[PDB]
Amino acid sequence: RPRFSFSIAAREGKARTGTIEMKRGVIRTPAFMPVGTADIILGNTYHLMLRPGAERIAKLGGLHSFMGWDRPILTDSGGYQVMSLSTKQSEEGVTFLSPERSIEIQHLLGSDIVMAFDECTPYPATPSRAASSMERSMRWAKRSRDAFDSRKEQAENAALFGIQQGSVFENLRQQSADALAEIGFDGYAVGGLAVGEGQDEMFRVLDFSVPMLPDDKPHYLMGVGKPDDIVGAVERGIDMFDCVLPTRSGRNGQAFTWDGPINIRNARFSEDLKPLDSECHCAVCQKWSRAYIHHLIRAGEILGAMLMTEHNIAFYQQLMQKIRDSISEGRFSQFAQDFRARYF
Amino acid sequence: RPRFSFSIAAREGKARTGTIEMKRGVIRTPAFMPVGTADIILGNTYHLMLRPGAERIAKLGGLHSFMGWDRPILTDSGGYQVMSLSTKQSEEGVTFLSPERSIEIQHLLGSDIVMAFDECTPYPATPSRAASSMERSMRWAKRSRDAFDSRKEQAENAALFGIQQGSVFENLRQQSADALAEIGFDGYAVGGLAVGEGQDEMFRVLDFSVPMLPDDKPHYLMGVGKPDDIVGAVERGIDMFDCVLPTRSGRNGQAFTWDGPINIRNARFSEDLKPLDSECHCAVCQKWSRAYIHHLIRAGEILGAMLMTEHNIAFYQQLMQKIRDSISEGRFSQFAQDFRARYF
Ligand SMILES: Nc1nc2c(CCNCC3CCCCC3)c3[nH]c(NCCc4ccccc4)nc3cc2c(=O)[nH]1
Ligand SMILES: Nc1nc2c(CCNCC3CCCCC3)c3[nH]c(NCCc4ccccc4)nc3cc2c(=O)[nH]1
Ligand SMILES: [Zn+2]
Ligand SMILES: [Zn+2]
Repeated sequence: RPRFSFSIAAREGKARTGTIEMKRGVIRTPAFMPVGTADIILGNTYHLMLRPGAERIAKLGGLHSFMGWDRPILTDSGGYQVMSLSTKQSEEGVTFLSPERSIEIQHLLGSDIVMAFDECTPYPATPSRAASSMERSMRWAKRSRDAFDSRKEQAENAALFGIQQGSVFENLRQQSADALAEIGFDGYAVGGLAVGEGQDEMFRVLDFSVPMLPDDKPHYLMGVGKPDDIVGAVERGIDMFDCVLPTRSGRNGQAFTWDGPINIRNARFSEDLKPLDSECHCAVCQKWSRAYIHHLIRAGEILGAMLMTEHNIAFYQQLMQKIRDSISEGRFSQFAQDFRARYF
Repeated sequence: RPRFSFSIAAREGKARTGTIEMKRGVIRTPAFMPVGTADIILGNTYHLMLRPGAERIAKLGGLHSFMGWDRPILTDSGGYQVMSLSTKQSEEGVTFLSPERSIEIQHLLGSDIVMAFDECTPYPATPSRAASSMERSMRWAKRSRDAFDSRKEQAENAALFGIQQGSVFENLRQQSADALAEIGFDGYAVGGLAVGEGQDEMFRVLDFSVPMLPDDKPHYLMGVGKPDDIVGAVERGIDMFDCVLPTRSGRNGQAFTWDGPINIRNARFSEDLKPLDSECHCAVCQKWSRAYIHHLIRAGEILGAMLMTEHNIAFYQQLMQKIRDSISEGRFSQFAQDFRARYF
């Protein structure tokens, strides 16, 4: 396969479905990208750079070998997580990480899809602040680009995505898209959302923001989201998603179903013999009832949380497959409406 | 198959290997019986009788259906766990559970191998106290027997095991064996060990205690134990084991290997690319290194503990298979010696 190729096989309104081809494999879009601790998984740049360290992961053969995953891997650039989990900023980078070091770390980890090093602007932000932040991220984008291109193994085998900022402002989203397109990336992420703004506002921003990106490249919405977030985002032309929700939910007793999320610890499930979800083809739903998973989690059994997690991961992939088929078949708008009618 | 049949296919010194046949399946001996939350798994009588309650498990179709396990299930009688996790005693039973109620609960859960309701005498115990306790357990054994026989579905489809007490005293172990044999059970457990006495003392007690049980019935050593405990116990004529160690170890960072247990969190494993154990055929060892499992557990990832747990469960079953084959082949005493040389 090539280093990177994106082909759109079908469209419905703003929604698209197709494929990304890379040397380690094909990614069907729209795609959900789960954390690896699916066609592609997410590595944890921030964590790995601290434990065991990027150099050590390299010494150990790279993330593919480390995690026993030979398919594509995406890494974020780390600053999001530094700012929210670690901080002193400068034009150079963040002390607590610069574009160049971020790209180097992602190279050492060996990821296939590399994210430029950006600043996820805080919400809410004034126009001036949003602009200043966005402008810095675009200088950091060019630095990221240059750093990525300077490493031949990286430039020839991986792909680099640019990240749009601009907060909730249309003119800044536009300038950002402009700067990113001028530099040129393999793909474009919509950053700076899922920062506290709420779904209506996120959708409003996506309505004008996603058409500003190159149509012939994938669009990645970072950190999004609930099942209903994803459907609405795909309606607005997003192709790729990542979110910790399915795995965090699963650790905390929450399961996603076609009828909405459920809290399995609640006593109403203690004698419920139906599977987690009635339609779900996942292994968990093939074998065990809500009553047993309830039992395990209430008892503090690690098995219960693992079963919940597997189910949620599978639910998310089933959702994306249903989105892909419906777009392909020209019935995505009906699916969306049917989905929401039942989910809510 | 029949309700219950035990056949010994080969012997080596005191050690035996063979099979238990029951309606839900065959159990190869010597057998390790893991907790189900293998040819047979253990249900958790004490927990289940409290949550969701035995009657409710019955309403839900019995433990086989609840846990999605159609093979034999063993249940303990609950008093061990009441005394150590819950208490007022009487000849009637324990307030915090009597022989009759214990047997009823085990019936409601639908287990295939039912344990009589006994008292695991505390360690250390004086001869007088050990005797008084043992004598009560033997009256409770007869009550258990009668209760089990009174329920036709139980008496025709399940099996009942008697439990020897007597602490560390030979004469009391003998009287206990005598009373149990007089009542008559499908199998005989050696109770009242793994109570703080240490391996040398446990082996010393097994040396005289196991030959006192009927040779033509299975011998179950309750709550035992580490890999080296099991090998020594099989040397002394034990056929069945249960122990929380593999699952608790796995939750706490400890893995069993042919070279002894290891604490995977230790920094020495952070760059160790060997699997958990080099010989282990388990799925975990087929795919992931010590370095990654180290990483997961240090990060608090539930996946790491699940992988450790699966490995330990598999290690234990590999141990039992190696014990069975060597006894069958007449080389168990060499295996034992080779095992200990490397394990320690
Ligand atoms: N460069 C960059 N990253 C962002 C991220 C991280 C995406 N997930 C990375 C992934 C790497 C592996 C470890 C896990 C994270 C975001 N996450 C969110 N929302 C989360 C909101 C949320 C939703 C559910 C639960 C918690 C938080 N907004 C984000 C905006 C940006 C952004 O502008 N730039
Ligand atoms: N009737 C009865 N039960 C006993 C038990 C419970 C066996 N495991 C049940 C199983 C049911 C499902 C939940 C888990 C337990 C014992 N466990 C131990 N040693 C444990 C010593 C130990 C070893 C490693 C870790 C913790 C404790 N000695 C025991 C003696 C007796 C006894 O005389 N009578
Ligand atoms: Zn499922
Ligand atoms: Zn293994």
